[PDB]
Amino acid sequence: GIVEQCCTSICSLYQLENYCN
Amino acid sequence: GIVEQCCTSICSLYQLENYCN
Amino acid sequence: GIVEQCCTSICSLYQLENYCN
Amino acid sequence: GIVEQCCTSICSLYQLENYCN
Amino acid sequence: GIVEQCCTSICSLYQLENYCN
Amino acid sequence: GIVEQCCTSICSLYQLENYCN
Amino acid sequence: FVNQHLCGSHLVEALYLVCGERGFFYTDK
Amino acid sequence: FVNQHLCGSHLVEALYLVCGERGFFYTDKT
Amino acid sequence: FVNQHLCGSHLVEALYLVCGERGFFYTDK
Amino acid sequence: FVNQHLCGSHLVEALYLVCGERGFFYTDKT
Amino acid sequence: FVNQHLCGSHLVEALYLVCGERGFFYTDK
Amino acid sequence: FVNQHLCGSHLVEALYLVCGERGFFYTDKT
Ligand SMILES: Cc1cccc(O)c1
Ligand SMILES: Cc1cccc(O)c1
Ligand SMILES: Cc1cccc(O)c1
Ligand SMILES: Cc1cccc(O)c1
Ligand SMILES: Cc1cccc(O)c1
Ligand SMILES: Cc1cccc(O)c1
Ligand SMILES: [Cl-]
Ligand SMILES: [Zn+2]
Ligand SMILES: [Zn+2]
Repeated sequence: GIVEQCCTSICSLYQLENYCN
Repeated sequence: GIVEQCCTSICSLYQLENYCN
Repeated sequence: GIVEQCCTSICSLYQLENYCN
Repeated sequence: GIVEQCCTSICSLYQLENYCN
Repeated sequence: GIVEQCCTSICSLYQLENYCN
Repeated sequence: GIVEQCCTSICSLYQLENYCN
Repeated sequence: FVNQHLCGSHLVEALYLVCGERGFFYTDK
Repeated sequence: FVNQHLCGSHLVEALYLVCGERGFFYTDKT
Repeated sequence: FVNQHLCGSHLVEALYLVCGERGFFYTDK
Repeated sequence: FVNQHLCGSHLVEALYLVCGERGFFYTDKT
Repeated sequence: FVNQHLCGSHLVEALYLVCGERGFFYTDK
Repeated sequence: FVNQHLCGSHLVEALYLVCGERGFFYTDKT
């Protein structure tokens, strides 16, 4: 999930847009 | 939506919790 | 105090309103 | 109060430190 | 500058990355 | 640098203005 | 279009506190 | 409402929101 | 009533930095 | 774009900015 | 002079995410 | 003024406030 990927690890911009609509 | 209802006038936490989940 | 209760521990909403006026 | 004085025009940190304590 | 261009109308991340470095 | 001085250590107001223009 | 974008930054941020885990959706139109 | 440590500024703004028109009072560390 | 509420979020937040421990009071009226 | 842990509110606002008009969906912990 | 100061708080904050390490400059005039 | 670690965004906004009209310059990590 967003959080497990980008908080307890670091996230690219790209990896972050997966969570857009 | 929320923008029309919370940006014009203030919402309280209670109202904002209508846009949850 | 607020901080010792809700930063170095977690705080309910209820526990947080104690600190309202 | 602060809202009238800091929201209309900007306060600096120095002015804001008048509403401390 | 940025204020004139991003405060009047929204900038996207892409536009904001013009004011980098 | 700003960050090494005021994040991985604590910074005075004074120590922070060094980083103004 | 700023004062509804700058405003949504304050809204999104407040939804986060109020819903916490439940989560939310932020879109319209 | 979240089950989180709230610290520093994140505490103040949250109280800001939790109290609304009543307002509030932050002492920082007691 | 937004632009004085959204504004107070920026104020409360700035008082926190400037007073730190001393603390503050945020109410009126 | 930053190489940082993004957590909590800092995550939401960042998505806020990353998605723009598309919008988004936060589930918190999954 | 608020709505361009309150606005710059949202801008400065967004530059931080978008540039990260590269860094930035925030001044004018 | 606070005696705190200031990090990340919390650093930028604080400088934002500390410099005012002078403005500023953030390099992130040096
Ligand atoms: C807390 C909050 C932020 C922005 C708009 C609102 O109506 C309420
Ligand atoms: C820093 C700050 C925020 C909001 C209003 C002000 O006058 C100053
Ligand atoms: C993200 C952001 C904040 C403030 C103004 C803008 O144009 C964009
Ligand atoms: C109200 C609105 C319009 C467009 C995008 C959004 O995320 C929200
Ligand atoms: C100025 C004002 C009015 C009402 C509540 C507050 O916290 C502050
Ligand atoms: C646009 C502008 C004017 C003055 C100071 C600043 O940091 C930015
Ligand atoms: Cl943090
Ligand atoms: Zn704002
Ligand atoms: Zn933070």
